[PDB]
Amino acid sequence: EVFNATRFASVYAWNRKRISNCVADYSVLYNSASFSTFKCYGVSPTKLN
Amino acid sequence: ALDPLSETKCTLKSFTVEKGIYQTSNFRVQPTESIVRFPNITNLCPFGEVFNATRFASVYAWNRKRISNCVADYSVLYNSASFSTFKCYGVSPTKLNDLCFTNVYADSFVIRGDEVRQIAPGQTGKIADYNYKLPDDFTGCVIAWNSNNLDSKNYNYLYRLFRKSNLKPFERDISTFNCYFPLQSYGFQPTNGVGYQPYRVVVLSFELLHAPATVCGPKKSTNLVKNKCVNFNFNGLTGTGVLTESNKKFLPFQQFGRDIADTTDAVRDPQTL
Amino acid sequence: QVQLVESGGGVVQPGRSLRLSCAASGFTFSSYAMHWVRQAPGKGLEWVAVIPFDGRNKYYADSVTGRFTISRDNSKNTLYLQMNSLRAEDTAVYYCASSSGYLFHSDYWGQGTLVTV
Amino acid sequence: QVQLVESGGGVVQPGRSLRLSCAASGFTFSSYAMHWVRQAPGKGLEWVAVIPFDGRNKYYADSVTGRFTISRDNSKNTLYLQMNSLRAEDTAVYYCASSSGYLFHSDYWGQGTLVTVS
Amino acid sequence: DIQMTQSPSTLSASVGDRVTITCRASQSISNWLAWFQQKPGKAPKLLIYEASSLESGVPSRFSGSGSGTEFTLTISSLQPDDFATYYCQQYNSYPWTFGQGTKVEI
Amino acid sequence: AYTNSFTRGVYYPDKVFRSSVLHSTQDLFLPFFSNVTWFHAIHPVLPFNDGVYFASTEKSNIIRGWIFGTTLDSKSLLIVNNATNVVIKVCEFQFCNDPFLGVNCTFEYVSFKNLREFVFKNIDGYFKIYSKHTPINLVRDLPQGFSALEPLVDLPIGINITRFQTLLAAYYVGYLQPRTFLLKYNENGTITDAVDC
Amino acid sequence: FGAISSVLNDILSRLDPPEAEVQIDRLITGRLQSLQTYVTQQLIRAAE
Amino acid sequence: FGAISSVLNDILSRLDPPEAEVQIDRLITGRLQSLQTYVTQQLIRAAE
Ligand SMILES: *[C@@H]1O[C@H](CO[C@@H]2O[C@@H](C)[C@@H](O)[C@@H](O)[C@@H]2O)[C@@H](O[C@@H]2O[C@H](CO)[C@@H](O[C@@H]3O[C@H](CO)[C@@H](O)[C@H](O)[C@@H]3O)[C@H](O)[C@H]2NC(C)=O)[C@H](O)[C@H]1NC(C)=O
Ligand SMILES: *[C@@H]1O[C@H](CO)[C@@H](O[C@@H]2O[C@H](CO)[C@@H](O)[C@H](O)[C@H]2NC(C)=O)[C@H](O)[C@H]1NC(C)=O
Ligand SMILES: *[C@@H]1O[C@H](CO)[C@@H](O[C@@H]2O[C@H](CO)[C@@H](O)[C@H](O)[C@H]2NC(C)=O)[C@H](O)[C@H]1NC(C)=O
Ligand SMILES: *[C@@H]1O[C@H](CO)[C@@H](O)[C@H](O)[C@H]1NC(C)=O
Ligand SMILES: *[C@@H]1O[C@H](CO)[C@@H](O)[C@H](O)[C@H]1NC(C)=O
Ligand SMILES: *[C@@H]1O[C@H](CO)[C@@H](O)[C@H](O)[C@H]1NC(C)=O
Ligand SMILES: *[C@@H]1O[C@H](CO)[C@@H](O)[C@H](O)[C@H]1NC(C)=O
Repeated sequence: EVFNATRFASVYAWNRKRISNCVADYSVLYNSASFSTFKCYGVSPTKLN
Repeated sequence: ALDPLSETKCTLKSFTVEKGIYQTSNFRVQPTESIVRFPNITNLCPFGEVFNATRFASVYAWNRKRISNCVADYSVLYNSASFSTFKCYGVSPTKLNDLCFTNVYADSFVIRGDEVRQIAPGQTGKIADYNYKLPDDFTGCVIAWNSNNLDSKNYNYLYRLFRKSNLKPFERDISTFNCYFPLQSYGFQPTNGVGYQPYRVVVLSFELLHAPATVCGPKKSTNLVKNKCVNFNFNGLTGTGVLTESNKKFLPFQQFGRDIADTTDAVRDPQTL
Repeated sequence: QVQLVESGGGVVQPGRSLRLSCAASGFTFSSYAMHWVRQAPGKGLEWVAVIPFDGRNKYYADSVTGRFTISRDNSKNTLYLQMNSLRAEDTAVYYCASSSGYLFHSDYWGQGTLVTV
Repeated sequence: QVQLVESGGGVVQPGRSLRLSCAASGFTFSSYAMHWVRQAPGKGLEWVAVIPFDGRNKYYADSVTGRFTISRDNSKNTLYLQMNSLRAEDTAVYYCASSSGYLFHSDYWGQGTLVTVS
Repeated sequence: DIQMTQSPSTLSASVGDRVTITCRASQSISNWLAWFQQKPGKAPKLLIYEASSLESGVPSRFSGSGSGTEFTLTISSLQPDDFATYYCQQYNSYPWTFGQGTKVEI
Repeated sequence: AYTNSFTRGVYYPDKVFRSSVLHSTQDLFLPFFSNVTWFHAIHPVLPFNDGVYFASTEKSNIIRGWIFGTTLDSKSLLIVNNATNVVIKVCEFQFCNDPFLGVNCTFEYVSFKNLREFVFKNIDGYFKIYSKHTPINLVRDLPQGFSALEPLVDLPIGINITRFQTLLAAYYVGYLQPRTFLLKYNENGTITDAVDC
Repeated sequence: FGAISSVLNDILSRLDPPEAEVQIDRLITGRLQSLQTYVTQQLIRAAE
Repeated sequence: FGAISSVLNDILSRLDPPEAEVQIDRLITGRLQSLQTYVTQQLIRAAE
């Protein structure tokens, strides 16, 4: 409901959705090859899971 | 610096000084000549046979060509504007022509534009973790440039997929749910975006000087001077000292000795064994 | 359909120059690599030159290096080959060729024009 | 001007497959997102599928997910839809449509072709 | 460069016959070879690409085989319009080189 | 059968000369006084877990070869010395279920009375081989004594190795373990003593 | 000491080594400096 | 000390000043920290 959402907010009024009570599999996002950049800062994208 | 007395005044920060013996500076003999030593290898280096390859290897079975017994001119590579990037990790790209290396490997392959960032130490991804993984302490230069009119048409470039768990560095696994051959082809077409264009990548993996080197840069050798302070440069092992004949028995594979302080203690003249 | 038309052939004195022109129709010339190829009268044909669609690269056969230049303008959908310092052995019928992919395909060969030096 | 021509329509036995084609003329087909829409006899139109111009994305209606495949080739300026496991309820007139901007524009609708599954 | 040798140079046969043309590569073109036919007054006219793949409009009697350095052009049954010269062509590495040719005679 | 690898397996850690200095280093070594598997050859595919010490005692040079790989038959390395000229090929050869010698690849090289020692470790795609030859007069097992193995070849095959088989006089197999040693270089730059930490 | 966390295991669970070694180096730098201070204090006090 | 090499001349041969200065700094703060420890050790030992 976030990434492939048909519509994103304009940046000056950037939207945000809260995430809680779920099983977050960050691999499906990370290994998805559609991404031109994937930069993590406080963590590394292979330690997320 | 006018005289020893004037040195004492500067150290003591006074125009008059008490009697005594005062340490002021450090006397150093200066080197008189400059000596450059390199081997006969003046045979040219076939970088054209790499970077001008008509056919490049697919990424899963990347073509690893060895380079040795040549004189590598990296200025041709570095200066050429045909390269979209030139990213070195262990050395500065302008210093290449000064060093000399034990061996050189030119690992060449074609990858999709979006993944050019994945050919880098300590990276992961579909290409970086299933096709071609670089070690974290990688030493070398990564080179890439657009090939959108040399490769695109095309579906002859393959890259692996779902079933695996390993990529350990520089491993080339060419092995070939219900079933799926672990390889799918890039859809390189001339009409796609930059992130979808094919990129010809060449990675020069350098092995640092630990042995009698064999690939030196385009340097001019000189004669050798003994028993005198010279600035010496043997195969890129630079330093200042007095070169004397030794009574040490090097083993045939040992290029140079060391002291307990990791400073060079003895060297083997690359031209006179 | 797909046709390549060569023009500019004729007779040239030795050491002089000639320019060939090549019209393309029936395909996306702006994204196809181009080739020139010549055949001597009743001799084996010789590859001459190639240029990709954006022309950043330009390759030649050895015998014409430094004397021949290939050029293109996707705006006019035309291919050109400028010859300088022509010699007698350069007398041949010159063809345009290209590929939907990577190889000369017979659909993509011109009728040819004769150059006599 | 801008004309879109559907082709390949006919009669289908249940469970088998068919390929449709839509031809484009009069606009930059290679730069427009393209769509399929069907409308069963005397019933409402149903949005089916859309392909962006580069084909990096393909979105499909729930009733046809896993069975329909849309494709395009900008070189030929044509739109292709693949139907597999066709069922009787898939009988409809199928339209290829697009937008000069983002919304289906009236100049950008074809005449349609009839697909009958029986 | 890459050198390619055709054999035989000239070869005479009648209509319907089995003929084979052998192409010799100085090194691996692994399967990237092309076969062309030329009659006089005609351009080089394609037959096969990567040495086993049939072009559109090319009769099935035309076929090829081989990989690496040794390659083969095949005529199952001669037709009267097949009397011409045949060139194997490599394209593994530039410059693209051509064989000496094989002209089939009556 | 089993034997005591008393002190052997120590090899020059790098390619830098030193002298008269006690150098501490860590790598994949054959631990001292370890179990090593003994095979004899009168009247066998083994694991390669992390790097395999090898040694053999000969009278007529019947031991000639090694096969390194995972399946070791037409899917690999080959090392053969046919009586005057060493041959190293890494082609995926056709091998019998019990390979023997009569009386897709990357690399290709060309060239009891004697003891021949080796070390084979494959790290980061680099297949590293060390060796040392010495005369012996003994018929039982590995002579107790110390000498150091030295590099001769470096093979960046990238070929993955898990099992190996000896081709054809006893030969012996240990296994390497990442232990730190203290090496004693003599006055001449030769390893003469070692301590397993 | 400038690190993102003072729990050594938290860094190791969170960062890849190519990035962790920067962070870990900061913690070692200080903790090593801290020992140096403490032992120096002991020596002087031991002399007293 | 975290530097790419412990041979000072090696870095200067390999790296241009913009980057080598970072690596050189790493060695400097280390070795200087080493003299600091050694000089301090001497002083206490001197008093003893
Ligand atoms: C890869 O190939 C390209 C194309 O050149 C061709 O290949 C070479 C190996 C030689 O065989 C050439 O004769 C051949 O045409 C090389 O790119 C450019 O090559 C030229 C040499 O022709 C280099 O010299 C330049 O020549 C022009 C001619 O006027 C001068 O104006 C320039 O000042 C310069 O001297 C040129 O540096 C080089 N690179 C460019 C143009 O960016 C290429 O060198 C070769 N190898 C590699 C590693 O790329
Ligand atoms: C080298 O080969 C071995 C097989 O002999 C590989 O180990 C297997 O790797 C697969 C990968 O999915 C696992 O499913 C198996 O369980 C592994 N086998 C065992 C016994 O653990 C090993 O990964 C290979 N290494 C490289 C670098 O290719
Ligand atoms: C090296 O590996 C390649 C992997 O592709 C082998 O090529 C395959 O060969 C078999 C027949 O031996 C064919 O059925 C396959 O179609 C080939 N692969 C492809 C992608 O076409 C090749 O044979 C191997 N080399 C050997 C065994 O010497
Ligand atoms: C290299 O050539 C020089 C002469 O230029 C010669 O003196 C020297 O012996 C040669 N090095 C060898 C043969 O290793
Ligand atoms: C090796 O271990 C086995 C038991 O697994 C034991 O029988 C044997 O004595 C050991 N080898 C030696 C040389 O002691
Ligand atoms: C060993 O084998 C190689 C090729 O297998 C051959 O060239 C060589 O002559 C052989 N040596 C002897 C002594 O026969
Ligand atoms: C070094 O070699 C010489 C022979 O050249 C020998 O006399 C000497 O004993 C050797 N040094 C040692 C420590 O054995």
